[PDB]
Amino acid sequence: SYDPCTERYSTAYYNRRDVQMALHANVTGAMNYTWATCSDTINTHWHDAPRSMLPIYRELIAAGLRIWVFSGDTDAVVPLTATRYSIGALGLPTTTSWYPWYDDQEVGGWSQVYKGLTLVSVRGAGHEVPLHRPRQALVLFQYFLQGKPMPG
Amino acid sequence: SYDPCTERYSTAYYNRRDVQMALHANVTGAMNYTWATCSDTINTHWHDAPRSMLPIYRELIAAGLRIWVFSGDTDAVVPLTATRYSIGALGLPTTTSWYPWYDDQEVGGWSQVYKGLTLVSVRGAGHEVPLHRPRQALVLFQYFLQGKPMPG
Amino acid sequence: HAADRIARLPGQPAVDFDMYSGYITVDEGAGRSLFYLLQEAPEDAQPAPLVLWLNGGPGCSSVAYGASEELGAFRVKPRGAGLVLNEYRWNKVANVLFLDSPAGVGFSYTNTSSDIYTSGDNRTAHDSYAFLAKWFERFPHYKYRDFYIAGESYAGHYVPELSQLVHRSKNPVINLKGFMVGNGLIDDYHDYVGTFEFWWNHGIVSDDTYRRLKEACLHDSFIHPSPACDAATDVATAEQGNIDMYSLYTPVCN
Amino acid sequence: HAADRIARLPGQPAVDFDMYSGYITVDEGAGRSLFYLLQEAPEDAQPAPLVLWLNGGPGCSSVAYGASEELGAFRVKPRGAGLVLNEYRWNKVANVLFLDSPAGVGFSYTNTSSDIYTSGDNRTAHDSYAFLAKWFERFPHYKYRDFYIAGESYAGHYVPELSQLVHRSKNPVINLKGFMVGNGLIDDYHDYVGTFEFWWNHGIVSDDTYRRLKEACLHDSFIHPSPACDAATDVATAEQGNIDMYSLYTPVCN
Ligand SMILES: *[C@@H]1O[C@H](CO)[C@@H](O[C@@H]2O[C@H](CO)[C@@H](O)[C@H](O)[C@H]2NC(C)=O)[C@H](O[C@@H]2O[C@H](C)[C@@H](O)[C@@H](O)[C@@H]2O)[C@H]1NC(C)=O
Ligand SMILES: *[C@@H]1O[C@H](CO)[C@@H](O[C@@H]2O[C@H](CO)[C@@H](O)[C@H](O)[C@H]2NC(C)=O)[C@H](O[C@@H]2O[C@H](C)[C@@H](O)[C@@H](O)[C@@H]2O)[C@H]1NC(C)=O
Ligand SMILES: *[C@@H]1O[C@H](CO)[C@@H](O[C@@H]2O[C@H](CO)[C@@H](O)[C@H](O)[C@@H]2NC(C)=O)[C@H](O)[C@H]1NC(C)=O
Ligand SMILES: *[C@@H]1O[C@H](CO)[C@@H](O[C@@H]2O[C@H](CO)[C@@H](O)[C@H](O)[C@@H]2NC(C)=O)[C@H](O)[C@H]1NC(C)=O
Ligand SMILES: *[C@@H]1O[C@H](CO)[C@@H](O)[C@H](O)[C@@H]1NC(C)=O
Ligand SMILES: *[C@@H]1O[C@H](CO)[C@@H](O)[C@H](O)[C@@H]1NC(C)=O
Ligand SMILES: NC(=[NH2+])NCCC[C@H](N)C(=O)O
Ligand SMILES: NC(=[NH2+])NCCC[C@H](N)C(=O)O
Repeated sequence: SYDPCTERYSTAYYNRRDVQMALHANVTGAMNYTWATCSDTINTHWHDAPRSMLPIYRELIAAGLRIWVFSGDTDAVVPLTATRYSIGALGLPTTTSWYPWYDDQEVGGWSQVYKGLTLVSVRGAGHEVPLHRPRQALVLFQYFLQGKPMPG
Repeated sequence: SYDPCTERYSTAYYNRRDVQMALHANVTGAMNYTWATCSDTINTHWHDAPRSMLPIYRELIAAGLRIWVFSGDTDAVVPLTATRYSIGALGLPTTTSWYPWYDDQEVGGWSQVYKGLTLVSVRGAGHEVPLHRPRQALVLFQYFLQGKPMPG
Repeated sequence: HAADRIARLPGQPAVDFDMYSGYITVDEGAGRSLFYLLQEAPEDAQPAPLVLWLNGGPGCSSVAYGASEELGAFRVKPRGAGLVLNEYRWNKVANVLFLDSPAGVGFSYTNTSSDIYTSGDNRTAHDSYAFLAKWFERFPHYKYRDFYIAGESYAGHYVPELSQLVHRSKNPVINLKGFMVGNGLIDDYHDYVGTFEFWWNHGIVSDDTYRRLKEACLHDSFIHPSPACDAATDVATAEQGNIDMYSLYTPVCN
Repeated sequence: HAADRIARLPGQPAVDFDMYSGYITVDEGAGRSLFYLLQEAPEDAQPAPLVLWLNGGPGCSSVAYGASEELGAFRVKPRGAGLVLNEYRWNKVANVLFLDSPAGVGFSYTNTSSDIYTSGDNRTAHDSYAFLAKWFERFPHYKYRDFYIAGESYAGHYVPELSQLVHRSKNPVINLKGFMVGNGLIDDYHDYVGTFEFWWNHGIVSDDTYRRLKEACLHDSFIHPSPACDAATDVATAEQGNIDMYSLYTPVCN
């Protein structure tokens, strides 16, 4: 099932002395606030941040590092198209054109393998892929760990 | 619930003598084939068909006829974007910009009211809107029948 | 018309509205007869409008889709073993008339085998009009009722075309108030464009295919594409894989 | 490290893998300590890789998301009353390390109140690196283990940046094998573009707004937009209404 309110539970659960204690957290009682899922202040007071990450990609790619980028295709915050264009700009060559990857009987999403980087989309998943398409998310994880392209 | 196999039931059901009989169909037994959901032949032997329907739209619009176009936004066969561009080309003026329409607590889709034509999208519906989003489909129907814009 | 009345369909549950079906010859010469099905609104809603609903294809039956797995009053059980009532049926508010068209579709038929290889918009439109005119003669209490036309997909052609006939015709027993089209063809060129764009924007085709589609198909018609366009198309299709093109995020049938 | 070990969390079910959590000071001067949580793989899967997972925001906790409602091992019951096991947890195959960062996020903290108003990519990266290096000293059996970095969204910045440090650094106890980013920032300009396009292609903004977005935001940064861009943005937002921007076709929470 899906429950869109999970953030609310987490908030409740991690704010219990019980729990913090079991985590070895907020040892002293010296964390002068309530535990929140995100830090507002931090979020509104951000400083440095480059406009592009491509140069780094280039460098790591050149380093032989394994690179995989993925996307939940029903996300509107950092949508699939943004990524397509972004990866597109690296200008890498294609080794394996856009093809559908399967999990079980269903199509899990699509994938394109470039020379030095693999791109994968997750059919039907929102921003938080492991929340919306758990099973698919895991397959992705195993493949990535293996350095093997998504299956057809 | 949803069942993607419905065409299969229909096929079974309408091919019973029982049923045809109750419909006053295939009176003689003179319909020399099996009942199919679509006619293949017809489909492959189509002749005349203009490239545009816009001129007709113009005419009817000019006639004061009530015109509503809609779209299931998860359809890939005659996708929402095709329609947007098409309506776009009529060049009508806007009376009510793209706005979200509600049904219950949820957003049912979007709508834009032009001068002479209303456009509506159905959130999450496939090609066959009343199959995928029945309840939303009905609201649409009632509004249309009333000549009233979708609600906010 | 009393004769087209349905007592009860096999497997049907009990309902509070009447239904009727039968044929109507639209070309006495050729022997063309179109089948219809009308599901009315319950009495206390009467007198409601009349709505003619059309499916597309071209070649697809309005009974099979519209009436049996969309807005009609019942849904077919599995293995076609009965019916179940659709709570969202449009006949909760209107008199809905489902038409199998053209001739050769669904239960509609022709006595001139050639007809099925020679269909087209035009003839389809003239036949529908004819059908109506007679239909009203068979259901005279519907004369002057507010009337609307509607359908999906290829009916993007049908509706407006037919609406245009009706309108030009000036028959007074027919109070056409408007129409409505869903996911329908409208303009080949624009639709081609929007189509590809949306595909690329839904992760369904590679960047190359997309570009190729734009190059192959832009001067074509939706219904009679060039070989180039088809080729582009065969690829896309392969890139999409086994999903349901009519509903991207729902499952394919097994 | 034996000291960071979790016996059991309140409401937790019984499991077959170890978990550990605690702090690690990354700036002795400023008094910056980052909290972590590590969920290992069951023994028979050992020795598996190590994976550092990062959430974004910037400002969002990796414990809250990653570990508690995404790929971590448990899911929180309603009213935060317990846990339930996630069958799809990534720690079924890898040792997963969740990091709250930066300082001021989640359970991570700072003794220098100013820190929270002065965060940035750079410092965030240097702190993460530090954290690691020490972390390995606390978990020496992890030295040389295959290691990967990963995260979402704003972590599109984090991952590669940090990956770059690690790489330049040349610490040998760290076998960085690669990384992976999901739905993440990559290039402001392109992302802006793809972003709007997809929106328009998902029926979420009018044609005008779309055009306006392209005009307002194209020279901006994703994280520090101009006033023009913001204005365009306020409109779009209104056109989208009450849906979940992170998952278009699922329901909003009540
Ligand atoms: C198309 O083909 C059918 C096979 O010929 C016709 O049915 C026959 O019609 C004859 C003429 O009026 C007649 O001698 C029989 O009624 C009949 N036989 C059977 C069993 O079908 C159809 O002719 C039409 O079918 C109806 C039964 C009725 O309307 C006829 O009177 C009618 O002409 C042909 N259908 C058409 C022309 O629409
Ligand atoms: C940040 O602020 C806390 C409040 O000062 C510090 O906690 C105190 O640390 C002192 C110094 O070593 C000491 O006299 C007490 O242990 C302590 N009091 C309490 C209840 O927190 C933190 O100092 C750190 O906190 C740990 C307990 C331990 O690592 C200390 O030894 C350590 O310096 C400050 N946290 C930092 C600097 O990371
Ligand atoms: C750290 O421990 C605290 C103890 O349970 C708690 O900080 C708390 O904040 C609340 C008020 O602002 C208060 O209800 C509670 O008693 C408390 N301690 C006080 C009186 O100073 C937090 O939940 C926790 N901080 C976190 C989660 O970072
Ligand atoms: C019209 O009635 C027919 C009777 O049940 C049937 O046409 C049938 O087609 C089948 C073979 O091609 C055969 O199994 C059956 O007996 C039959 N009639 C014959 C022997 O000529 C159809 O189902 C029906 N046609 C439709 C649905 O248009
Ligand atoms: C439209 O349709 C009627 C009915 O068959 C015919 O007179 C012609 O098809 C007409 N127009 C054409 C085809 O030019
Ligand atoms: C990156 O980060 C370290 C750690 O605080 C500092 O030496 C500077 O922030 C550095 N680069 C800069 C900011 O120029
Ligand atoms: N899933 C399908 N194969 N649907 C076919 C239905 C299309 C048809 N032309 C209509 O009018 O709706
Ligand atoms: N539905 C939400 N509000 N999600 C917020 C999560 C975004 C966060 N920055 C991440 O790393 O995932």
